[PDB]
Amino acid sequence: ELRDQQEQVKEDMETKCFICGIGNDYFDTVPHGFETHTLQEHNLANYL
Amino acid sequence: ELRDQQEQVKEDMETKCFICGIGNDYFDTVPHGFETHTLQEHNLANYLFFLMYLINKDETEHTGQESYVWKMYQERCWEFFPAGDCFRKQYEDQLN
Amino acid sequence: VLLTNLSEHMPNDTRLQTFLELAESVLNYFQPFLGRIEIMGSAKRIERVYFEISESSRTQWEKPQVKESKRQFIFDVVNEGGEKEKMELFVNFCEDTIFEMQLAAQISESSILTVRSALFALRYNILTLMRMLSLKSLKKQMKKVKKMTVKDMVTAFFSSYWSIFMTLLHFVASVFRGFFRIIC
Amino acid sequence: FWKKIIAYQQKLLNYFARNFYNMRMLALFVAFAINFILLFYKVSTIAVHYVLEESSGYMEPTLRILAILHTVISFFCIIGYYCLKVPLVIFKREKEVARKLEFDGLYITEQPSEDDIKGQWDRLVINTQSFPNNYWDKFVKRKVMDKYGEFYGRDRISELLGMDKAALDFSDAREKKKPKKDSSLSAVLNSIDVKYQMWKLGVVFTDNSFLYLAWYMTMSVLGHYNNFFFAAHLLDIAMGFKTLRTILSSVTHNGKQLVLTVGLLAVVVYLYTVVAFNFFRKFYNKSEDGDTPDMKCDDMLTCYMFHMYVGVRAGGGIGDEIEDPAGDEYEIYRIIFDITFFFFVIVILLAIIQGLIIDAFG
Amino acid sequence: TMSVLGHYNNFFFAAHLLDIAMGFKTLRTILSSVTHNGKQLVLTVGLLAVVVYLYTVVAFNFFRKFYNKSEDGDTPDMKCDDMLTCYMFHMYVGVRAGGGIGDEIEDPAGDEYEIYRIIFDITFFFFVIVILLAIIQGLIIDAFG
Ligand SMILES: Nc1ncnc2c1ncn2[C@@H]1O[C@H](COP(=O)(O)OP(=O)(O)OP(=O)(O)O)[C@@H](O)[C@H]1O
Ligand SMILES: Nc1ncnc2c1ncn2[C@@H]1O[C@H](COP(=O)(O)OP(=O)(O)OP(=O)(O)O)[C@@H](O)[C@H]1O
Ligand SMILES: [Zn+2]
Ligand SMILES: [Zn+2]
Repeated sequence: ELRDQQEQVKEDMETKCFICGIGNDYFDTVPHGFETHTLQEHNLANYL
Repeated sequence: ELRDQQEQVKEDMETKCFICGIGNDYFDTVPHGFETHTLQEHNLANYLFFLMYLINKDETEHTGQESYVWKMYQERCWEFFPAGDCFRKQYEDQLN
Repeated sequence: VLLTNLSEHMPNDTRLQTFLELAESVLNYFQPFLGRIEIMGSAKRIERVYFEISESSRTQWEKPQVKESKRQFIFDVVNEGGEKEKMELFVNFCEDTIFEMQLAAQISESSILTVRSALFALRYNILTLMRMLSLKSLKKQMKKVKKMTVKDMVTAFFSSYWSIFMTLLHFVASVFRGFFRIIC
Repeated sequence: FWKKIIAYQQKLLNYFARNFYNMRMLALFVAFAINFILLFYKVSTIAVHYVLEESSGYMEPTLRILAILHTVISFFCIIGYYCLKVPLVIFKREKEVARKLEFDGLYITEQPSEDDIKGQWDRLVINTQSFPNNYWDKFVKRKVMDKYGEFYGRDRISELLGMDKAALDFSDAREKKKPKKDSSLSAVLNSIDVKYQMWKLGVVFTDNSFLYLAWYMTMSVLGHYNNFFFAAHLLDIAMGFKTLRTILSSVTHNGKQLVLTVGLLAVVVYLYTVVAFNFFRKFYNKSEDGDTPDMKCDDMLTCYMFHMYVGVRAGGGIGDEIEDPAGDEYEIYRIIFDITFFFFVIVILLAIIQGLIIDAFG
Repeated sequence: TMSVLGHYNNFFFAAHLLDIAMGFKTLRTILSSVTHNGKQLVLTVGLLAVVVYLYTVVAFNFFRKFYNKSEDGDTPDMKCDDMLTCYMFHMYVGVRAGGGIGDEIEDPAGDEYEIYRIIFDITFFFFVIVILLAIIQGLIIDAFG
């Protein structure tokens, strides 16, 4: 159960943005779009 | 955990292309489209063979595309690899 | 390569289709040696590139240890590899594979008895059963079967399968004897 | 005469084919009954006379009747198998041969591996005049003739497949012929195709389920000479019950891993035996009397057998059985020896087996 | 009825402790692991009885001399001279033993059936003690998962 919970956390963070909640595919229609969005546009550290 | 990791590898390779990363459904809108794309258009073995061919070919003898890929490879720049795009998406309306 | 480029860039062209049938044999010959990839060209478009794959390169790629290396690399890049470094890891793997394939090309310099015994046992033990048909036993039994007997019919019908089972037992015994004589 | 005898034969064949499974289940029930009776079987006394004890006095005729019935049912089960399941095997085999002839040319362009018993045996059936006897496609010979005849020779394909140019053409033309008589027993025997029957018999003999049923019949027959052979039929519960198959799938799913784990255990135990035989021989006395010293590690084979037999089974490792290391100049080394043996063999490897079974379940 | 019988015998009131399964729901969650695969567990127990019966048949036909369980030479106590006695011995004293039936039967040292009996004991330990109990363990763990 602990292993599955860690895997679920990893999958959720890798497949959807923490803030807006949009899927990674829409952002990845542009190359590197998902990590660009999650590191520049909707970074939780930036909100903090 | 080892079994789950092997299953994850199999699922990822069966559901998305290694190079472009597009899902299998879009390619499978055409019959046998996914394996056609992953074995002819975006085969990783084909990219490896292209790297070997480009390395073994003389620098003066490269064509324009070969020189472009060669200079980006020498400067360690990987945007020549298609990411989220392919021929079928560039020419979706023209092709059909 | 010219014809393939033209065909793929003009998918719906009957006139080009004709030349494709005229050149099927040449394209069939060069199909294993023809490489095809897609790149993002200078015009900010996806361009398709055709090159030559050599027979030596393909054989070295198809050798089993290279396949194991490929499987291990895919496992690694999928499980612990990241998306941002995927194309760098792939290029490093390609370079290592290319070097080892070239080195292998450089270094490369220019039960049946059991099956036969089983076949012999099958043939012998089935011919033993088949010889029972020409013993004139049926000819002799004709006069005795002129009169109908349900019990006789059922007895013979069972006896056929009993003989089949006995022949299978003889086959198993012969196979064991031959296998032991071989291993001795 | 044939119109009634062949009909009766077909009636019997159909009955056995229909009741194959019921006879298979009754054969298990009868075996379970025989073994329950055998649970009341004692040794009476030199010569050892196995005697069935019974207060009622009726169970021994019951045992004899049940043994005879079990043997008859076992024979009926193999007859039912030959009536019902064999045609499917022949159909599949004929289909595979036909499709490898057509789409692969496995007997024209290429040849069997010469270590493939299936291909070498199926070489025979091609020339037979009764091929696709079970497979629906009756035109495989003509299809192969069209596909490979012009290239490898029409006549050559003809003798390879048994086709007859001289007969086919003149039969299509006007040829006077004479039919046979069904009342003629000689003609009835002439009608059969001996080579195809030979091929079919070979395939049936090579079939696994037929071999299992033959083993069942042989054990049932041997049970009359020794009644305890009827206990071997209790092994049939794996096929009889499917939930037992589900349970046993956990063991059989990772059978290769389990066997290799057992081999690794034998290697580790052999290494421990080498260490003990080179350093700790003095501690392997297993005799209480001082007059008779019983050394269990004075020999390599004896020490290895001791470690595999008495050591692995012991819950505390080999240290539960070997002498006390207290007050010796190898005390700490032997403590390390025993603790590592317990940790690796008793704890870890058995845990590997446990995990393999649980992983198979999951 | 059990409460009424408790007045005649006070120890019948211990039967009401079986009600904790319905009283507490976390106990139901725990017991669901056992009851989820109850059919599999029962059939595993039956398979264990069949395998032990086969081992009993082998021992009764070949290894009867090793089943003496009496220390005094005057009184020989044979535990495998009879089919039922030998089967009960294997099911009771054998399965419970951590090392299999060999932990309890005599020493096979210096006998003409020594290697056969060593194979007997090792296979008994591996199949009954190790594998079948592992099957039960795995069934419970799989029910949890
Ligand atoms: N709103 C978001 N902000 C940041 N990361 C996000 C967001 N939504 C999803 N992610 C995912 O989280 C990843 C970053 O994970 P995280 O913030 O835990 O740190 P890290 O990059 O793994 O490393 P470290 O823990 O060393 O800082 C991103 O690469 C992205 O895939
Ligand atoms: N870019 C890609 N190139 C090749 N295969 C891909 C790609 N993306 C996804 N795949 C998937 O990988 C599968 C091929 O797997 P892989 O390359 O490991 O070898 P394989 O065909 O399984 O056999 P082998 O290991 O014997 O060469 C394809 O059928 C496809 O589903
Ligand atoms: Zn966002
Ligand atoms: Zn792709």
